[PDB]
Amino acid sequence: LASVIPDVATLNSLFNQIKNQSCGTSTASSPCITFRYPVDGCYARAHKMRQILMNNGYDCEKQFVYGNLKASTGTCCVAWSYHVAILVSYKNASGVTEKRIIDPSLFSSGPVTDTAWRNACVNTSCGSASVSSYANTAGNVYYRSPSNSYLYDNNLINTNCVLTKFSLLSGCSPSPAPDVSSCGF
Repeated sequence: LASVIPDVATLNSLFNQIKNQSCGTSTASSPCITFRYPVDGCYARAHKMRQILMNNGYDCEKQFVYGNLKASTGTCCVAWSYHVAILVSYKNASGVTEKRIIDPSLFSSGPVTDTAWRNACVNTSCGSASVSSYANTAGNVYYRSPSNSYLYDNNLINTNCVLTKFSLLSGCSPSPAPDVSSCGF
């Protein structure tokens, strides 16, 4: 694998694939990632995106940020007290290991600096927003807790389930996400 990218060229690719998973595509897995239903599902997909990364041959990381995370879709706004994305490492134009975000939950056009990412999360476009704190973790780490606890869903029982739940779900509603207790890694 590769925990670092040689050039953005590859980075854009990693995303190009993860994007191919976008719900609605004919090349998207199942359950695909519900991107058309931005509400809570942030980590779920993440775990997925990772699987897509492995395909290309690159290991990404996770990043959980806390605080007021607002956003605007033009049709509805969203607010999360904590977001989660995938911390990707790609060589800059100088050959330096930088960080990037491959979360289309904010930037579907392309990746963005872990910083700009958080911003998109704290998008005041809706109103108040700010990042209380942030941290990174292993890519495999399905979900992270504020207690310094990491999870791992190799069967994506909590992920694929989370999606399957919001399979028909679309838009910022229902928000927040419903009950997914039926799941269980």
